Amino acid sequence: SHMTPDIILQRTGIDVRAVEQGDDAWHKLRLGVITASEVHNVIAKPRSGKKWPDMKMSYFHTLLAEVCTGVAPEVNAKALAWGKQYENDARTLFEFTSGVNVTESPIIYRDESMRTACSPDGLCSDGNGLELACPFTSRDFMKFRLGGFEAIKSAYMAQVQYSMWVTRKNAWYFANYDPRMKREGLHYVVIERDEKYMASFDEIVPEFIEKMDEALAEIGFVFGEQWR
Amino acid sequence: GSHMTPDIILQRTGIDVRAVEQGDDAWHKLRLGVITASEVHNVIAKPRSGKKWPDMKMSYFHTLLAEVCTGVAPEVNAKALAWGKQYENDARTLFEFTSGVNVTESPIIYRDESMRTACSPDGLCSDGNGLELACPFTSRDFMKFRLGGFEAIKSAYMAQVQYSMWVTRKNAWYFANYDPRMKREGLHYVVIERDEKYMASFDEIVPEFIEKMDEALAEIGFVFGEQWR
Amino acid sequence: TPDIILQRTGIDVRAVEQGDDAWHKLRLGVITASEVHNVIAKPRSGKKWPDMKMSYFHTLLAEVCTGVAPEVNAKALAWGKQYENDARTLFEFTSGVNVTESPIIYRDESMRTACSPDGLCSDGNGLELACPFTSRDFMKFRLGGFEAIKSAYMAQVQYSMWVTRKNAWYFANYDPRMKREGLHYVVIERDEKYMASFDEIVPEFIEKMDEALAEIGFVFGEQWR
DNA sequence: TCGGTACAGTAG
DNA sequence: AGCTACTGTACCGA
Ligand SMILES: [Cl-]
Ligand SMILES: [Cl-]
Ligand SMILES: [Mg+2]
Ligand SMILES: [Mg+2]
Repeated sequence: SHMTPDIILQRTGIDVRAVEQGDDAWHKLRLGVITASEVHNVIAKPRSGKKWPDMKMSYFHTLLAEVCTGVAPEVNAKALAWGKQYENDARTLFEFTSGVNVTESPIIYRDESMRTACSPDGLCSDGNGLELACPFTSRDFMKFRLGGFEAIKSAYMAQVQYSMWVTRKNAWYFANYDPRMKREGLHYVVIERDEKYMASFDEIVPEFIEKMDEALAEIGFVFGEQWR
Repeated sequence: GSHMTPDIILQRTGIDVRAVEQGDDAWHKLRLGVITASEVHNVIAKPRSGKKWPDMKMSYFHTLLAEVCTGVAPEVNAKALAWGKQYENDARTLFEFTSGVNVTESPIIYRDESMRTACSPDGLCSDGNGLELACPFTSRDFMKFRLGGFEAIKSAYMAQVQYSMWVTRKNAWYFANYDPRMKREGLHYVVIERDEKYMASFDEIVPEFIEKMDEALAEIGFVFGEQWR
Repeated sequence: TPDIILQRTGIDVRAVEQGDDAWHKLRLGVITASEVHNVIAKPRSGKKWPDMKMSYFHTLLAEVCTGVAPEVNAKALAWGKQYENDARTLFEFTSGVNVTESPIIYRDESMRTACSPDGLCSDGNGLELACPFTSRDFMKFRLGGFEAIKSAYMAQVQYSMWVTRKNAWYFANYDPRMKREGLHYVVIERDEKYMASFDEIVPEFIEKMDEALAEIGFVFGEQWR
C-alpha cells in the first residue's frame, strides 16, 4: 500500500524483481511473514471457547522461530517433489487451455510492514491471479475434477482468498494438473473474492501480529532481526 | 454363476491369466480399477451420521476412478509388501506342515465376466478352503492376533476374508499370520466360515458402487476397460 | 549395579557406545519412561484398556518373544547426538550445576521398569536434556514453560523420578539455531499423585504381561539370551 | 461402552 | 511452497 522496492532493499539487502521464486533470496524474504500457503492456520477456530487450536499455536511458534533463528528448516518428500516437478508444465497447459497470458511473480507484500505476503503461482493478463496444484495422488485430482468448487481443500481456499487480500485483486484462478491422466488432465475454476474471508483477515491477522510482537518482546527479540 | 473365461481376459487385456503370479506386472495390470478384497471395507463402510457415503468410501471411489483414467496405480507400503514377499515361501511351507493341507498358488480371481470385482488369495487349499497368509510388518500386529484371535482383528480383516469367499464362491477361509522374528511358534491361524450377512451386503452394495463409478466415468468421457487398452 | 545387569543381560553397562545393539537390547520388554504414557492412559468411561495401551502391551510382548525392536526417528536421533555435548556444556554453565552422564537405570531387581536420564546432577536432580528437531518446539517451551509441554512430557519426567527415587528433575531444551539464548530449562518437582498412579497401574500392567507370556509359553528374560 | 468414522495435528 | 500419509483424539448412533 505504501510498500516500495527500496524498503525491501533497505531492510533485507535484497532486490525484489530479481528474485526468481525458490532461490535463497526468496526463502529469506518469507522469514517470520504470515504467508498465503500457511494462513489457514491463522484463521483456524476452536469448535468451542476461544483457546487457539494447536495448528494455529504451532504456526505462531513456527514464525517466531524463524525470527529468532533467521532460518527455516528444509523438508523433503515424494508428494512435495511431485508438486515442484510439474508446476511449470501445469502453468504452460493452463495458458494453452484458458488462452490467458501468465506472468511469474516473486513475493508480494500487502503493505510496508512486511508482516503479510503471498507468492502467487502466476499473474494473468486479465487481472486475475493464478494458483496451480499438481496432486501427488490421482485420487485427489479426480476429487477436484468431479467436485469442482465444493471439492477445493480448505487450506487452498484460505490460500487463494488471502492472496486476493494481499494483492487487492478480485478473482483468482485455481487449476489442477495431472500428467498421468490420459485425457482431462487439466481442470480449473475461477474463485471470486469473498468478503467473509476479507473480514476474517482484517480481524484475525492484525491480532496475530500483535500477539507475535508481544511474544518477541517477552524473549528480547524484535521482528526484522531475521534480515539483519 | 460366473461366465468369465480366460479368453475374455486375453482379448481385453492381452494377458494370460494362467501365467499370473501374485505381485508381478500382469497382476498389477489386472487389478486396475477393480474392487479388491483388501480394499472392499471402504465400499461397505457406513456413515457416522446421515445417509450419504462416508469419506473413506468417497476416497476409494476416487482412487479406483483414477486408476481407470490414468491406467496406473501408485505403489504404497513398499516396505510391508517387500517383507511379505521375502517370507511368502517360508510362511506357506510352515502353514502346510501345521495344518496338514497342501496349498496351490492362484492368479487373480474375478467374481464374474464384468471384471469389476476380484480377489488374490495367498493360496487355495486341498480341503476346499482359500488362504489368507499375512506376514505382518510389525510383530505387535502378529502378537495382537496370536493373543486375541479372530475377535481382535475382525474389524480389520473380516470384510476382506468374506469378500474372497463372495468372489470365489467358497464356504470357508484360512486366515493366517507368519512372523519369522518370533523365536518359536511364529505361525498362527484360524478358520473363518462364509457369513451370509456379508454376502447380502456385497450383493446390494457392490453393484450400486459399480453403477456410480460408471456414471462418474461417463461424466468425464471415460469407459471402464480403457486402463487395459 | 552394573554387575547384576551384566549377569542377566550379557551386556556390560560400563561399555555401551550408544545407541548400539547392546544399548537397544537392554530396553527389550522393559517399561520405559518415554513410553509410560501408554500404560497410564485410561478410557473416558469404564475400565477397558484404550487402544494406545493395548498397542504398547503388544509391542512389549513382541520384544520379549522376538528379541528385536524396530528403529524409528533416524533423523531426530542424529540431530540430538550431534548437539548433546554442547547442550550439556551450556546447561552446566547456566544452571551452575555439574552433570554426570548416566547409563540406563532400572527401578528394581525385576528389571521390568527403567529410565534413561540425559544426566545425573550434582545437586541430586535428574536431567532431561532435549535438542528438539524443530525450533518451533523450542519456542513453544521457551514461551510457555512446562505448562505448554506437560501434556507430552510430564509422565516421562515423573516416571523417571519414580524409577530413581529422586525428588526433582531438570527439563531442558537446547537449540543451536537460536541466534542467542538457545538454552531453556525448568525444574519439575516430584508429584505424589503420579507416584500413586505408577504404584497402582504399573504392577498390574506387568502382571497382565506375564499372564499373556505364560499363555503362549514364554517368560520374561528370554530376550536376553 | 461398542464399533466404528471424521478430522486435527504433524512428519516428511 | 510443495501434498500427502500416518497417528491419535473427537465424535456419532445403537
Ligand atoms: Cl526412557
Ligand atoms: Cl529407558
Ligand atoms: Mg506456489
Ligand atoms: Mg501451487
